[PDB]
Amino acid sequence: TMVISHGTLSASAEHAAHLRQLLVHIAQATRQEDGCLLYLVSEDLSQPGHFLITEHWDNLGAMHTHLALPGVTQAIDALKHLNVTDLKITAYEAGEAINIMG
Amino acid sequence: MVISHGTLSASAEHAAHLRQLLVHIAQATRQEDGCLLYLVSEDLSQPGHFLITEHWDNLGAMHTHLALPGVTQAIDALKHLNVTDLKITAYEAGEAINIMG
Repeated sequence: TMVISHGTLSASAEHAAHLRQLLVHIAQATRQEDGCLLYLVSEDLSQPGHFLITEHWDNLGAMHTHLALPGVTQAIDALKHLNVTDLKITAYEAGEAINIMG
Repeated sequence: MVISHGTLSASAEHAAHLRQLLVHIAQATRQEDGCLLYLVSEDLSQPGHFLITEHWDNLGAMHTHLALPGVTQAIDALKHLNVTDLKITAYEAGEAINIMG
């Protein structure tokens, strides 16, 4: 069963540029991983400096493998240094795709 | 709940109008019955590419939204901003799995 992850986090004006760079780097690496079907990092049009992490994993096991990687630990550590303290990620098992448009 | 994941993009000529449209639709949609979340965002890895992230309490509430005249109008608006790549996929979501934070 495919799994969808939704994450949000924000940075102060002072650290936003650094966070964007970090997020783009994390996305480039993660997309290469086993079971990673989608990994997008984006910025809220309604709130500058507020970001979203959107992920689709083939299964829970693949996601767990990702979460345990040293690169993930390193990324979390980097956030501490950017005083990014509000990262929250929640995942959900997904049913079959419902094609709404396109 | 039902999660919707939508993607679309625009040329630089039209992107400012697309951003304003997206913000407008999000502000409106958040007030609708059963709308738990409605975020519009821009891909950091790909300027001009947008994501529409929606969480609906139930499938019927999402259907009601999709049927609104305002939605039909927004879709027509996209056409005239030369957006040709709109894709929306929804999924019924299971129970929350806390990952971190």
